[PDB]
Amino acid sequence: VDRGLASANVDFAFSLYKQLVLKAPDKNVIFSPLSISTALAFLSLGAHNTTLTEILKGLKFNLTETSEAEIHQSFQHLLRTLNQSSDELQLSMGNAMFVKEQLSLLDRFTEDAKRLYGSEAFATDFQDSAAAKKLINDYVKNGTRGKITDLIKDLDSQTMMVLVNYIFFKAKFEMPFDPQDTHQSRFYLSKKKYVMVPMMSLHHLTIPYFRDEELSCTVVQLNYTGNASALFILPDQDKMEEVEAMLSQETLSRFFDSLEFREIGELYLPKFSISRDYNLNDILLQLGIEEAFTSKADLSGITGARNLAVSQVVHKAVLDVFEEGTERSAATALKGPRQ
Amino acid sequence: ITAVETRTIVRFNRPFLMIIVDHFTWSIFFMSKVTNPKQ
Repeated sequence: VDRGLASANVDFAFSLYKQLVLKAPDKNVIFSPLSISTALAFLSLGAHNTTLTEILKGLKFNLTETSEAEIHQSFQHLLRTLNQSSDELQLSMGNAMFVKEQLSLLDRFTEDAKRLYGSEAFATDFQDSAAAKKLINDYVKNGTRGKITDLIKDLDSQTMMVLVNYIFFKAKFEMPFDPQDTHQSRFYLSKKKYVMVPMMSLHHLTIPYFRDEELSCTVVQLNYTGNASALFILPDQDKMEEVEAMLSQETLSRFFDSLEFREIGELYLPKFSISRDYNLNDILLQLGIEEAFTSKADLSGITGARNLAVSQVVHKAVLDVFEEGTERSAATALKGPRQ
Repeated sequence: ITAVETRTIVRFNRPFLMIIVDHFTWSIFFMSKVTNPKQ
């Protein structure tokens, strides 16, 4: 069942990626698949019937092969590894529910949320919209160490509940770039245009490397302290579409299996900080999560009644790359008004 | 300064992908396409 779970995870991430690129070709794409699927999985604890099976199938799980307990046990076990600080490597993740003041929730939902997702629970006065926004935004700001401050832009006075996930990552490169080797260089957006960026560089270093002649791309892994790493994929100019057409678990596995320690004469990587924020309603609908967004929503495992739907799924992610290492943060909010 | 003949240069001066994969679960913690580091 672990391999079925693994296949679902990659499929969800790449299905999501393809929809994001379709909506905004040539724009930066920055997101955390796990932040999104964790929030949706947390929500599904309170979902029933079609609403529930749509959520879990939309996350690409196959319910004929993996049970709901096995899915939630997968999130539980993973989430238990995402709060550690060691050797300049920081990983943090939090889940929380912000619940309308005086609104009562079913014991099984609050128990399950705690046991499987480590969820925290805040009472919230959604009639004071400014203060409720500051509450939720402050929770995410604290969790992401100041990197994500405005997850919630708008909040409806009729909101019954907001479910929130955040993930925070910060590491030092195993072999850091020396800033004396960073220089202003061109970054080619395309054939018609370039932009000046601070280009970091490392000279005469051995790293995991694979040249894929069939996809016209170069794959390297840069290592962080604390046994973390990042896979970087560099398509040849105007071959991004070819790589994107081949994104799959099979391709990803082929990349990792093909990596070799290779001595590299020079490595150039930009120093940069970018962010994106998303309303994921349309894309989640495309992926098949439909009933939860409508009057047909059966979230009665939460409140005991069918008086709750999802109005908005928002996501923000931030990527910071610099000589010493990298910082990545993301957060997901599911807003749920009364119905 | 000095001149050297080298086999391999890796130069991220054009759009690229970064993918953060969990070993055990294959969960994708994070994924990005950088088409413009300045935006």
